[PDB]
Amino acid sequence: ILYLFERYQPVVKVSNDKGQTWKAVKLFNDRVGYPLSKTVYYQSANTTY
Amino acid sequence: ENANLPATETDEEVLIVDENGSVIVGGCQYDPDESGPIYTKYREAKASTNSTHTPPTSITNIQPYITVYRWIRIA
Amino acid sequence: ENANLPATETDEEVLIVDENGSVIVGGCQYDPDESGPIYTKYREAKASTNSTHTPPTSITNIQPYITVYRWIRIA
Amino acid sequence: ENANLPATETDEEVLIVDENGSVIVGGCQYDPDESGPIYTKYREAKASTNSTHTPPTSITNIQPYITVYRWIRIA
Repeated sequence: ILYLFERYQPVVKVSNDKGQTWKAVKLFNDRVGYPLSKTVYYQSANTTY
Repeated sequence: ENANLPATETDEEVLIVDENGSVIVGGCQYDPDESGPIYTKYREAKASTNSTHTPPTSITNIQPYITVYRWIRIA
Repeated sequence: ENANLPATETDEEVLIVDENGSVIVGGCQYDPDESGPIYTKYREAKASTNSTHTPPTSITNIQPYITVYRWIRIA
Repeated sequence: ENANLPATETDEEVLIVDENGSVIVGGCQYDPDESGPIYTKYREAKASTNSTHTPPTSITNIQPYITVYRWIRIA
Protein backbone atom coordinates (compact mmCIF):
# COMPACT_ATOMS: atom_id res chain seq x y z
CA ILE A 1 0.00 0.00 0.00
CA LEU A 2 1.24 3.45 -1.08
CA TYR A 3 4.65 3.21 -2.64
CA LEU A 4 6.05 6.64 -3.52
CA PHE A 5 9.09 7.13 -5.76
CA GLU A 6 11.66 9.88 -6.24
CA ARG A 7 12.62 11.01 -9.72
CA TYR A 8 16.21 9.89 -9.11
CA GLN A 9 17.24 9.16 -5.52
CA PRO A 10 16.52 5.47 -4.76
CA VAL A 11 15.16 6.09 -1.26
CA VAL A 12 11.40 5.53 -1.24
CA LYS A 13 8.90 6.11 1.54
CA VAL A 14 6.05 3.71 2.26
CA SER A 15 2.97 3.86 4.50
CA ASN A 16 0.55 1.13 5.51
CA ASP A 17 -1.51 3.73 7.42
CA LYS A 18 -2.87 5.38 4.24
CA GLY A 19 -0.81 8.53 4.66
CA GLN A 20 -1.30 8.99 8.40
CA THR A 21 2.44 8.39 8.90
CA TRP A 22 5.32 7.92 6.46
CA LYS A 23 8.48 5.84 6.78
CA ALA A 24 11.58 6.14 4.59
CA VAL A 25 13.43 3.13 3.21
CA LYS A 26 15.85 1.91 0.51
CA LEU A 27 15.25 -1.01 -1.98
CA PHE A 28 15.24 0.91 -5.24
CA ASN A 29 19.10 0.93 -5.10
CA ASP A 30 19.33 2.62 -8.52
CA ARG A 31 18.74 5.95 -10.24
CA VAL A 32 15.10 4.87 -10.82
CA GLY A 33 13.63 6.84 -13.71
CA TYR A 34 12.40 10.07 -15.26
CA PRO A 35 9.46 9.08 -17.47
CA LEU A 36 7.92 11.85 -19.48
CA SER A 37 4.41 11.76 -18.06
CA LYS A 38 3.61 10.34 -14.61
CA THR A 39 3.33 6.58 -14.42
CA VAL A 40 6.32 4.61 -13.20
CA TYR A 41 4.97 1.45 -11.61
CA TYR A 42 3.14 -0.50 -14.30
CA GLN A 43 2.17 -4.08 -13.60
CA SER A 44 0.27 -7.07 -14.93
CA ALA A 45 -0.69 -10.47 -13.48
CA ASN A 46 1.14 -9.72 -10.24
CA THR A 47 4.77 -9.28 -11.32
CA THR A 48 4.93 -5.59 -10.48
CA TYR A 49 8.03 -3.88 -11.80
CA GLU B 1 41.22 -25.18 11.79
CA ASN B 2 39.94 -21.77 12.85
CA ALA B 3 40.20 -22.95 16.39
CA ASN B 4 43.93 -22.71 15.57
CA LEU B 5 44.95 -19.14 14.65
CA PRO B 6 45.98 -16.10 16.66
CA ALA B 7 44.20 -12.81 16.78
CA THR B 8 45.20 -10.49 13.98
CA GLU B 9 44.62 -7.11 12.42
CA THR B 10 44.37 -6.10 8.84
CA ASP B 11 47.56 -4.57 7.50
CA GLU B 12 46.11 -1.13 6.58
CA GLU B 13 43.23 1.23 7.39
CA VAL B 14 40.14 -0.28 5.80
CA LEU B 15 36.53 0.65 6.44
CA ILE B 16 34.58 -1.74 8.64
CA VAL B 17 30.87 -1.45 9.37
CA ASP B 18 29.53 0.04 12.60
CA GLU B 19 26.89 2.45 13.83
CA ASN B 20 29.11 5.05 15.52
CA GLY B 21 30.86 5.63 12.23
CA SER B 22 32.18 9.05 11.35
CA VAL B 23 31.83 8.30 7.63
CA ILE B 24 28.28 8.02 6.33
CA VAL B 25 27.86 5.99 3.14
CA GLY B 26 24.94 8.27 2.42
CA GLY B 27 21.26 7.60 2.35
CA CYS B 28 20.81 8.15 -1.32
CA GLN B 29 22.19 9.78 -4.36
CA TYR B 30 21.90 13.46 -5.03
CA ASP B 31 22.83 12.41 -8.37
CA PRO B 32 21.09 14.29 -11.07
CA ASP B 33 23.11 12.72 -13.86
CA GLU B 34 23.18 9.11 -15.09
CA SER B 35 26.66 7.82 -16.12
CA GLY B 36 29.07 9.61 -13.78
CA PRO B 37 30.75 6.55 -12.35
CA ILE B 38 29.29 5.04 -9.19
CA TYR B 39 30.03 1.83 -7.33
CA THR B 40 28.15 -0.92 -5.68
CA LYS B 41 29.95 -1.41 -2.41
CA TYR B 42 28.56 -4.79 -1.58
CA ARG B 43 26.56 -5.68 1.47
CA GLU B 44 28.49 -5.31 4.68
CA ALA B 45 29.12 -8.90 5.78
CA LYS B 46 31.73 -11.10 7.39
CA ALA B 47 34.94 -10.53 5.46
CA SER B 48 36.00 -13.79 4.00
CA THR B 49 39.55 -15.09 4.14
CA ASN B 50 40.83 -18.24 2.47
CA SER B 51 37.36 -19.60 1.74
CA THR B 52 38.80 -20.89 -1.52
CA HIS B 53 40.88 -23.32 0.56
CA THR B 54 39.17 -23.75 3.90
CA PRO B 55 40.37 -27.18 5.03
CA PRO B 56 43.85 -26.61 3.60
CA THR B 57 47.27 -27.77 4.40
CA SER B 58 48.07 -29.88 7.46
CA ILE B 59 51.76 -29.89 8.43
CA THR B 60 53.63 -32.95 9.72
CA ASN B 61 53.87 -32.92 13.50
CA ILE B 62 56.94 -35.12 14.03
CA GLN B 63 60.79 -35.34 13.96
CA PRO B 64 63.09 -37.26 11.60
CA TYR B 65 62.87 -41.02 11.84
CA ILE B 66 65.03 -43.47 13.55
CA THR B 67 62.86 -46.20 12.06
CA VAL B 68 64.07 -49.73 11.45
CA TYR B 69 62.33 -53.07 11.47
CA ARG B 70 62.34 -53.94 15.14
CA TRP B 71 61.53 -57.56 15.99
CA ILE B 72 60.77 -57.71 19.72
CA ARG B 73 61.33 -61.23 21.02
CA ILE B 74 58.11 -62.81 22.32
CA ALA B 75 59.84 -64.38 25.33
CA GLU C 1 51.75 -15.87 17.47
CA ASN C 2 51.10 -13.21 14.83
CA ALA C 3 54.52 -13.87 13.30
CA ASN C 4 53.31 -17.45 13.15
CA LEU C 5 50.89 -17.00 10.30
CA PRO C 6 51.15 -17.54 6.58
CA ALA C 7 50.56 -14.63 4.19
CA THR C 8 46.81 -13.97 4.46
CA GLU C 9 44.57 -12.11 2.00
CA THR C 10 40.76 -12.15 2.13
CA ASP C 11 39.24 -13.29 -1.14
CA GLU C 12 36.63 -10.85 -2.40
CA GLU C 13 38.01 -7.41 -3.08
CA VAL C 14 37.54 -5.06 -0.13
CA LEU C 15 37.97 -1.29 0.08
CA ILE C 16 40.52 0.35 2.34
CA VAL C 17 41.85 3.82 3.14
CA ASP C 18 44.32 5.70 0.94
CA GLU C 19 44.88 9.15 -0.43
CA ASN C 20 45.15 7.73 -3.96
CA GLY C 21 41.78 6.13 -4.51
CA SER C 22 39.06 6.08 -7.13
CA VAL C 23 36.19 5.92 -4.62
CA ILE C 24 34.98 9.36 -3.60
CA VAL C 25 33.89 9.36 0.02
CA GLY C 26 32.22 12.71 0.30
CA GLY C 27 32.72 14.54 3.57
CA CYS C 28 29.46 16.45 3.42
CA GLN C 29 26.50 16.48 1.20
CA TYR C 30 22.91 16.71 1.23
CA ASP C 31 21.80 14.46 3.95
CA PRO C 32 19.02 17.06 4.03
CA ASP C 33 16.42 14.54 4.93
CA GLU C 34 17.77 12.58 7.87
CA SER C 35 14.95 10.40 6.61
CA GLY C 36 17.02 8.47 4.10
CA PRO C 37 18.32 5.22 5.46
CA ILE C 38 21.44 6.53 7.15
CA TYR C 39 23.93 3.75 6.54
CA THR C 40 27.26 4.82 7.99
CA LYS C 41 29.88 2.15 8.07
CA TYR C 42 32.50 3.03 10.68
CA ARG C 43 36.09 4.13 10.34
CA GLU C 44 38.91 2.85 8.23
CA ALA C 45 40.75 0.46 10.52
CA LYS C 46 42.28 -2.98 10.92
CA ALA C 47 39.83 -5.89 10.59
CA SER C 48 40.18 -8.41 13.39
CA THR C 49 40.27 -12.06 12.37
CA ASN C 50 39.20 -14.53 15.08
CA SER C 51 39.94 -11.78 17.56
CA THR C 52 38.03 -13.83 20.13
CA HIS C 53 41.08 -15.97 20.90
CA THR C 54 44.81 -15.58 20.79
CA PRO C 55 45.04 -19.09 22.33
CA PRO C 56 44.44 -21.11 19.18
CA THR C 57 44.02 -24.85 18.87
CA SER C 58 47.37 -26.44 19.71
CA ILE C 59 48.18 -29.16 17.21
CA THR C 60 49.65 -32.21 18.89
CA ASN C 61 53.19 -32.75 17.73
CA ILE C 62 53.09 -36.09 19.48
CA GLN C 63 53.64 -38.63 16.72
CA PRO C 64 52.24 -42.17 16.87
CA TYR C 65 53.79 -43.25 20.14
CA ILE C 66 53.46 -46.42 22.19
CA THR C 67 54.52 -45.62 25.73
CA VAL C 68 56.96 -48.40 26.61
CA TYR C 69 58.29 -49.00 30.11
CA ARG C 70 61.83 -47.83 30.81
CA TRP C 71 63.76 -48.92 33.87
CA ILE C 72 67.34 -47.99 33.10
CA ARG C 73 70.18 -50.19 34.27
CA ILE C 74 71.95 -48.71 37.28
CA ALA C 75 74.84 -50.86 36.02
CA GLU D 1 52.42 -21.52 4.20
CA ASN D 2 49.48 -19.53 2.85
CA ALA D 3 47.93 -22.71 1.48
CA ASN D 4 47.52 -24.01 5.03
CA LEU D 5 44.80 -22.00 6.73
CA PRO D 6 41.22 -22.38 7.83
CA ALA D 7 38.98 -20.13 5.86
CA THR D 8 38.32 -17.00 7.88
CA GLU D 9 35.69 -14.27 8.03
CA THR D 10 36.30 -10.95 9.75
CA ASP D 11 34.78 -10.63 13.21
CA GLU D 12 32.41 -7.87 12.04
CA GLU D 13 30.99 -6.70 8.73
CA VAL D 14 32.56 -4.57 6.02
CA LEU D 15 31.95 -3.66 2.42
CA ILE D 16 32.76 -6.19 -0.26
CA VAL D 17 32.50 -5.00 -3.85
CA ASP D 18 29.74 -6.77 -5.75
CA GLU D 19 27.85 -5.34 -8.69
CA ASN D 20 24.56 -6.15 -6.94
CA GLY D 21 25.62 -4.21 -3.88
CA SER D 22 23.19 -2.45 -1.58
CA VAL D 23 25.24 0.51 -0.38
CA ILE D 24 26.34 2.93 -3.03
CA VAL D 25 29.20 5.41 -3.37
CA GLY D 26 27.05 7.67 -5.49
CA GLY D 27 27.77 8.56 -9.07
CA CYS D 28 30.20 11.07 -7.57
CA GLN D 29 30.46 13.11 -4.46
CA TYR D 30 28.64 16.41 -4.55
CA ASP D 31 31.84 18.36 -3.98
CA PRO D 32 31.11 22.07 -4.43
CA ASP D 33 34.14 23.37 -2.58
CA GLU D 34 37.40 21.81 -1.47
CA SER D 35 36.19 22.19 2.13
CA GLY D 36 33.70 19.34 1.93
CA PRO D 37 35.95 16.64 3.32
CA ILE D 38 37.50 14.54 0.63
CA TYR D 39 38.76 11.01 1.14
CA THR D 40 39.10 7.77 -0.57
CA LYS D 41 38.30 4.66 1.16
CA TYR D 42 40.38 3.38 -1.73
CA ARG D 43 39.71 0.98 -4.55
CA GLU D 44 39.00 -2.61 -3.62
CA ALA D 45 41.92 -5.05 -3.58
CA LYS D 46 43.04 -8.03 -1.57
CA ALA D 47 42.82 -7.82 2.13
CA SER D 48 46.12 -7.47 3.92
CA THR D 49 46.79 -9.57 7.01
CA ASN D 50 50.41 -9.97 8.13
CA SER D 51 52.56 -8.91 5.24
CA THR D 52 54.76 -8.40 8.24
CA HIS D 53 54.75 -12.10 7.53
CA THR D 54 56.98 -13.29 4.85
CA PRO D 55 57.58 -16.98 5.60
CA PRO D 56 56.98 -17.22 9.33
CA THR D 57 58.44 -18.66 12.49
CA SER D 58 57.73 -22.36 12.88
CA ILE D 59 56.46 -23.99 16.09
CA THR D 60 58.47 -27.04 17.08
CA ASN D 61 57.35 -30.66 16.80
CA ILE D 62 59.61 -33.18 18.56
CA GLN D 63 58.62 -33.57 22.20
CA PRO D 64 60.73 -33.52 25.37
CA TYR D 65 62.78 -36.61 24.86
CA ILE D 66 66.15 -37.98 25.84
CA THR D 67 68.62 -37.08 23.13
CA VAL D 68 71.22 -39.82 23.54
CA TYR D 69 73.64 -41.81 21.43
CA ARG D 70 72.04 -44.97 20.14
CA TRP D 71 74.91 -47.43 20.19
CA ILE D 72 74.72 -49.80 17.25
CA ARG D 73 77.48 -52.40 17.32
CA ILE D 74 79.23 -51.79 14.00
CA ALA D 75 79.39 -55.52 13.37
